[PDB]
Amino acid sequence: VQLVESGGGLVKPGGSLRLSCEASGFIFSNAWMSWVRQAPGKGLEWVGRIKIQTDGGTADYAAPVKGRFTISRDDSKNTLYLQMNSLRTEDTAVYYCTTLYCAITTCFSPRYWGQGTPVTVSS
Amino acid sequence: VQLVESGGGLVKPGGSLRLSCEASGFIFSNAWMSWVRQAPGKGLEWVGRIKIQTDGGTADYAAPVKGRFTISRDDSKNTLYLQMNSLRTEDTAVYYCTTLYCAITTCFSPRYWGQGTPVTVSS
Amino acid sequence: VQLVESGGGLVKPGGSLRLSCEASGFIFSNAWMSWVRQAPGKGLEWVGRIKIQTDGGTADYAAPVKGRFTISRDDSKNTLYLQMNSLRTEDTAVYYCTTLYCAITTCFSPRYWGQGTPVTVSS
Amino acid sequence: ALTQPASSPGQSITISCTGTSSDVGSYNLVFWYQQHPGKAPKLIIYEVSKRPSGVSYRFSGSKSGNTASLKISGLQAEDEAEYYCCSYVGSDTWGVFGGGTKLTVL
Amino acid sequence: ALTQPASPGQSITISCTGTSSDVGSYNLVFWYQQHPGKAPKLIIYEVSKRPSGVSYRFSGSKSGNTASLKISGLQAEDEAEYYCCSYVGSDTWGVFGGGTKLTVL
Amino acid sequence: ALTQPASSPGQSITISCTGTSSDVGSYNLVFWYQQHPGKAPKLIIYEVSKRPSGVSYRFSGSKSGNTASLKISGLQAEYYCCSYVGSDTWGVFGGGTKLTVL
Amino acid sequence: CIGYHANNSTEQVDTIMEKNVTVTHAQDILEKTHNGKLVKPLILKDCSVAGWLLGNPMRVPEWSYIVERANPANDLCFPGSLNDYEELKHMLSRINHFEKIQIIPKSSWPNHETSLGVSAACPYQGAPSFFRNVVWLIKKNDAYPTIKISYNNTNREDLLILWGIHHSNNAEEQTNLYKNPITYISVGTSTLNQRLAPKIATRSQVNGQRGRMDFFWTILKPDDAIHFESNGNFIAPEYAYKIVKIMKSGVEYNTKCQTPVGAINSSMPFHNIHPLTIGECPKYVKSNKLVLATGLRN
Amino acid sequence: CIGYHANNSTIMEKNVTVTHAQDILEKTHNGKLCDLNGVKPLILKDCSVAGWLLGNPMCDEFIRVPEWSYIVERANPANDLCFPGSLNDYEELKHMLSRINHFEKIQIIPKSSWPNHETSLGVSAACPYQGAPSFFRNVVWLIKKNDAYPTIKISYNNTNREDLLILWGIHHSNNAEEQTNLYKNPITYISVGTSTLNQRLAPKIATRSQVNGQRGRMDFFWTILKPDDAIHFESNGNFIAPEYAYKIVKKIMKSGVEYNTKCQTPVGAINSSMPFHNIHPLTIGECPKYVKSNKLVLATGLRN
Amino acid sequence: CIGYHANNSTEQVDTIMEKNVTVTHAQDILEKTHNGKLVKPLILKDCSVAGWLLGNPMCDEFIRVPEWSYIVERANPANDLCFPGSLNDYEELKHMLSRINHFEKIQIIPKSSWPNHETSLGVSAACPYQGAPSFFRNVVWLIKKNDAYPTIKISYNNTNREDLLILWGIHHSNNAEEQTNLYKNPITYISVGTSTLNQRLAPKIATRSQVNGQRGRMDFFWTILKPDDAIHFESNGNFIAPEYAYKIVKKIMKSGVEYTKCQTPVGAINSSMPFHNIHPLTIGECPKYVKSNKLVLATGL
Amino acid sequence: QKAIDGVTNKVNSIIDKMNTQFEAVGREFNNLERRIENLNKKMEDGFLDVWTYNAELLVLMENERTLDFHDSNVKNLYDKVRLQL
Amino acid sequence: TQKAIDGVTNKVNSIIDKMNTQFEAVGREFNNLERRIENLNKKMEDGFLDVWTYNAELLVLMENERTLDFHDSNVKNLYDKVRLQL
Amino acid sequence: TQKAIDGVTNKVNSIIDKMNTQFEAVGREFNNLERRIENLNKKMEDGFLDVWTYNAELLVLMENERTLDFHDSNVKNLYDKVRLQL
Repeated sequence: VQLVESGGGLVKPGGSLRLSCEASGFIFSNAWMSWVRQAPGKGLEWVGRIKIQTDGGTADYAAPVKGRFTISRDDSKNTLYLQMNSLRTEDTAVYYCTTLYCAITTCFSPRYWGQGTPVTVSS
Repeated sequence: VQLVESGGGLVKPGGSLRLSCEASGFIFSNAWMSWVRQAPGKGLEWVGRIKIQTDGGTADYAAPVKGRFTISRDDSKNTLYLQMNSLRTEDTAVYYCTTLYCAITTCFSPRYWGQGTPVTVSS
Repeated sequence: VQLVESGGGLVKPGGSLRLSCEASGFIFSNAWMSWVRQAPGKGLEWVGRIKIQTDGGTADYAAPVKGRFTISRDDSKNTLYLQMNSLRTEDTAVYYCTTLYCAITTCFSPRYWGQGTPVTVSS
Repeated sequence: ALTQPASSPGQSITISCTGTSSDVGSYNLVFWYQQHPGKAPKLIIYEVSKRPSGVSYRFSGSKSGNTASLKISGLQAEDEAEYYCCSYVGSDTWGVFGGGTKLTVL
Repeated sequence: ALTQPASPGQSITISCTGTSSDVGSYNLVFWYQQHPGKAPKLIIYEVSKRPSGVSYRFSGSKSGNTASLKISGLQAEDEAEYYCCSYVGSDTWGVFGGGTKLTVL
Repeated sequence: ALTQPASSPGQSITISCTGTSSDVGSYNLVFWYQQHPGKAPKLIIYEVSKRPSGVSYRFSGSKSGNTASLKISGLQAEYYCCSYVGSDTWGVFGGGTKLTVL
Repeated sequence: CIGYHANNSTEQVDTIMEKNVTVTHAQDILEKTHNGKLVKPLILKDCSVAGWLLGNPMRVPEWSYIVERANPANDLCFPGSLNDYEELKHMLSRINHFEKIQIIPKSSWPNHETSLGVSAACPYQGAPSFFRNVVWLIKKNDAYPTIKISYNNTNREDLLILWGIHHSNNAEEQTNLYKNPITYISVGTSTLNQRLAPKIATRSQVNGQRGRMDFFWTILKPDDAIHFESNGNFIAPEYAYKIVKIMKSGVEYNTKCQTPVGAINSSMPFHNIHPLTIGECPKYVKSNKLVLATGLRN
Repeated sequence: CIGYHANNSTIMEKNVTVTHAQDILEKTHNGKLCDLNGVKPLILKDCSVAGWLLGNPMCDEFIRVPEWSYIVERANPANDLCFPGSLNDYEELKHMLSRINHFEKIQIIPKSSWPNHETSLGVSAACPYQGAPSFFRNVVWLIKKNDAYPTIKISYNNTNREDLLILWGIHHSNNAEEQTNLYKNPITYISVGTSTLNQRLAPKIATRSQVNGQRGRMDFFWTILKPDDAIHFESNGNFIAPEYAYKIVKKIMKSGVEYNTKCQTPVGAINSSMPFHNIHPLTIGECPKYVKSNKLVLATGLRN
Repeated sequence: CIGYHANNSTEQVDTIMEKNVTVTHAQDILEKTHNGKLVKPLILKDCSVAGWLLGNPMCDEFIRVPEWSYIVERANPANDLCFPGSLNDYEELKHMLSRINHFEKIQIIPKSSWPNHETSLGVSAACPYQGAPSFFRNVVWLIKKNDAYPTIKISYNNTNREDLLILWGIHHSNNAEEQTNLYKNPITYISVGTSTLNQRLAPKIATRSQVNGQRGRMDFFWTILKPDDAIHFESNGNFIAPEYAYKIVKKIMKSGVEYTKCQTPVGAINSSMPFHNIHPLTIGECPKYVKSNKLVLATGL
Repeated sequence: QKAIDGVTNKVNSIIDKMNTQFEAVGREFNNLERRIENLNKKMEDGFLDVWTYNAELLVLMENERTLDFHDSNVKNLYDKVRLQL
Repeated sequence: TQKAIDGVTNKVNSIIDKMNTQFEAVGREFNNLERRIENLNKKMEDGFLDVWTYNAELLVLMENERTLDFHDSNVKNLYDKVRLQL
Repeated sequence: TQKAIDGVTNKVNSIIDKMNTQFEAVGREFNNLERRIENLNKKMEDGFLDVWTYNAELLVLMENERTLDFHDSNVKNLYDKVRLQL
């Protein structure tokens, strides 16, 4: 488990940018994937969770983030993309990607964490 | 019950001519149709019957009339066509179109009646 | 039962030749067919058996003659063909055509016999 | 076929209908029709002994055995008319028409 | 395989010797007659019931591991060679028997 | 949400977490995480009282009623939890707690 | 001087000691005094079980059993039969209270015809008609949009749903009544998958027409959804019944025992009357004379 | 002076001397078949029930039989269906025909009624006859005639006044090549229509293991025709058409035993309706009673 | 002078002659002294029969059993089939598996026998194991490997001298898109061939409700193989192939309780005396059942 | 005197011990599964066969007992006529 | 009282009569793929003979006991008959 | 005549041994779709246990009565054995 991330930086409010993530320590066809955000003071906050093609499913975003964010999955090239658009100043935080432990019927909480990436929005 | 009838006149023996019938009020797709002949002195005599599309079937002309008279139905335009050919002198009579009171499994004798139209065959 | 034979003669070792057989007086599509070889001193020896189209199957050749001999059947024209190739000196013998008696689930033994044809191989 | 007999105010007259077993029996469905000179046939009674709707109280009838009777009550001047009847035969193509009867008032 | 050994008014019997793998209690053993210059002819198909279109000359029986063919009323024109075959099972075809020649003087 | 209290060697301290019946209960699906300044979150105890492999003896704890307690033993010179929610999208995050060594 | 008591009677008893012996008191074990008359059970004149549920052209709230008679005249006018028809009768024998609810309104079919489509097999009021519990869907505007209705069953009780598939007489009938030459219906629910196709073949004339009707049924859970998909030849329901949880012969109209000839009012141990009863019956016996004897003989 | 009568003979206790042992158990079975009331049971040597109706070549000995009462057949017969396969819904076919009254054979359809289809080449070497391949004589295996296959649309009206029993079959090919040359249509179906039955079927092409020769198999069905009801057939290949029907009118023993009582068992004939016996409980007809015991006696006749 | 013997007792008996009579010796007919506890029958904790046979991830503590006489299982197991579905003729399998003598597991088909098809990514999240998605370990969910699906034509000869039991399944997709990407063929079928069984099946595509996680469903079949006969398989998609078969030689209690020839779902019956009023429903042998409480006869002195 | 108490209750006793049967209705099957109706015939006539075996004959022996108890009873009053002599 | 056997031979007849009446029934068979009903089919056939063989050797038995009970009680039926003149 | 208990105990042995023998039986349950089969199984099992419990209540009862009858008949036997010397 030595996942590698990419992207990040500073952008104007209401712009667009992309991140990506890759890993090689495990096979990618059996791993539940999720994306989390860490903010100063408060801490963690859920952003979403992705299914696996064998089980169907779709990207169910969080309520405060609904309608602007979307996540794409590519098991062939082992790549996960994030699409940020119409972002505002409150989005300034660091983001951590992770897989999740599987229990009873669905995944609950993260297992392996990356080192993160800082994203800032300012004028 | 506002049956409207057309056609009729004088035609040389062995010729051809056409009659038509239109109506309203009742719904046509759920109504049995029939056509009857009235002659002086004797009275009524059957000419045939037309089935309904939803139940299949075909026109069953009487024995003395079989082979020459045929009837066509068009539910879309609400019309019934009469085809006379190789008519003889004895065909001179009046005709009345009607519906039939459905019972057990057959149409039976008529219920309503039209105004009627005379025809004549002469030299 | 008037089996008609053809072919035969002398060819160089390792050569090829073709002979056919015709018959009449019975249902050719209902009869099993086979081919037998007679040699001086020894006598009868098995060459193979041909199936019937209604029962599928295939021609099973004898072990000593496997790989070079083949038979073809044409019930439409009432003809059977023998193909020989890579002949040697020991092939010099006469062949007798025959149908096979039917019992249980096998046609192990012949019923009728033809007049045969002599063929020799020499330098 | 069905045979019917040939042709004063305040009286009452009954018209009878005669048929055969193959054309009429204990079955309850035989019609009776009304005709006027120069007019179209009009239904007056269809099922035996139960009055239709939209028609005056003049007509009533009954059926028994192999014959049926139609009663017209309170004869008046205008009642000069013709009447036809039809019966039931079976799974045949259609019923059988009967001979008419003329009523004369004087 | 199946092996067999090589005067008018007499009677002779030809015996057939085989093995349990080739003969036995089964009734699918044949017998053939061959004349010099002629085609093989069927003389008996079933053990002890005579075909059609052929005379009374030939009869036979079967017992144990051997079968016997009786030639009744030998004459001069009986100079021929007799061949036999037997059943083997679900195998491709039956086993041919060693022929026997008959000399009449 | 799930609330936590605010912020010497050789002692032993205990950190407790307070939730609610809709967020905590008899279910065993409650995590705990360790954070260091400038480092990534690490898993200390995922299944309650089922200390994982490749870790030290420092961390141990239990749970009872509406709260769970995590015990740290043998302090030297050199923290978030999540709880089960049901068929809901994901577990609820709780406030962190900072430890001070002096 | 005192001797055995001697008494008088006018009855006889049978036993294994003899053929027939006089008895002081012949107490009969059985009885044959059946009334011969009928949670009041539902009473139907001629409508059959299939005809009533389907809504034949020819009651509330609860009953205990169904009273019917053999070979009823007003059976299914259209030829056909219900799949698993026997199983339906077994469940419908103890339905308790029975209520009718229109789950699907008629207006829910804007793109499909609903007026025409009547059969003359069972006419009504002198005009052709059809069942009033189901709707036959026919091509509306020379087209047949796919039906994808669904239900959620927001109520707190089980529901019973009925739907059917029509078999055409030949190719021409299928050509003009429906647009698709080949059709299928799909039913999806919690624990049932089902696919079907029309069966086109020549047939004899049994009654009026040469078509056939096939009907199915299912039970819906209180908190479970159901789905429908079709491309033609589909009969959609209009009403459902909010269930909660059989007599063959009857006569003119308080006991728990009934027989096709009368009502059994006695609880005596058995009787030789008709063994086939509904509910509890004492027993069945074949003889006619059966008595235990006792009295004041002292 | 007078005393109780004393005589001689040969749950309270185990064994008591009895003056007269009137015994209520008997085992004196004939061990052979009996002569029933005119209806002699159908005796078959090795012909199976399916084989006889289908007309196996080695079953032409009986052909015509008068009225019977029950069937006598031995286990694992060697004259069963030579071609592999079984009759669909075969068990019920044995419940019916147990009582048949007179079983008359009628040729409803003549052989000449198929001018556009071949009939000669319908022989299989599975069960040969007289040294030649043959087939069932009660049915006809229609085969391609002129590399074409006209649709069969025969019909019958049943002008008689008795019920009729019909049989027809559908053939499964071994592989694609067999289906290709025997019948022109690569995909085929059969349609059966009547008053109270609808049927649709298709061939099942798949690889199979050898069992008794040819790797294919046969499937047969049956139906009952009302006296005044018509029947229809439609097919486009792989069809087997019937040639004979049986004029049934109205309303089983499995063993083998050499040939007047109403009680019969697979080992003998029970000559007594006497109520208690301990021979084989499995019986046909009215079995008096069965008991797992050997001694049962009630004693009387003297002492009095 | 001598009279009838007189004795003493402290028991009562009932009969027709009276309502209750004292009895010198109360010898009963029934007893209710059941232990309330259980070759050794199989003792599984929560795994279902279908789950155990299919190899549910929580059944690694089982299978390795020499011989069993009957099955012990509790109602509504929590370790049932995580993936929704059912087994055709399910009751038949339970009836057959009542008596099995010994039960040996043998790998008829090795895993390496599928070079052109992929195996790794066949898992279900319905019943995960050790925190990761997994699947049944007794069968293989073959999936598209290289955007192609070669036809499977495996065969077996059964060279052994004992009967073998096989299992295979068919997968129903949720909709068209699932069938499109998992398998190349839009329309698929499977074919099974043997001596006395012909089978042809097709996938069923239709919308369905959500019962447990994914909306798909499983369908499983089973067959009996003769000792000296072969079997064949043909498929063009949606096929589930077996990895292990069970070797058997020749020819159910539903409750749960802690650990004689008579057993009942509540206890073990240690007596065969005429009958008792305890639970009539038993397994194996039972003296008899009576709906009463007192049946006594007397003797002695 | 008054020994009827002890005979009438037995007439009451027999009717009670017949127990109770759960509400059951004899259903009818389809013609396509005729074996079941034939099977359904076996117990219904079998049950009444033993029940009529339970009837009459095993209705007789208590009636035989009833007269046996009765004739023994009339003997049971004979002996206390003999106790004084 | 002489020749009281007529009256006890009918008891021997009393069991051979009545004894129900059985309609023509033949034990049918089924196929392998429905073995459950065969297990059912085995259930009443042994269940029937069980009570039948519980009827046999038991209800036949107290009539046999009654037979001797009637026989011995018959002896005392004359033992009091000699008394009446004494 | 002493020790007549062996003669009542063997009767208990007979009543406990004459129950015969049954084979391995199960409680197989079918699926809900064929509820008529479950109903048939219910009818056969309830009829079986009903006839069995009726038979049991009968047999225990009248062999209890017969035991009482045997006992006092034995007392009468001792009474006449005392009497015969007088």
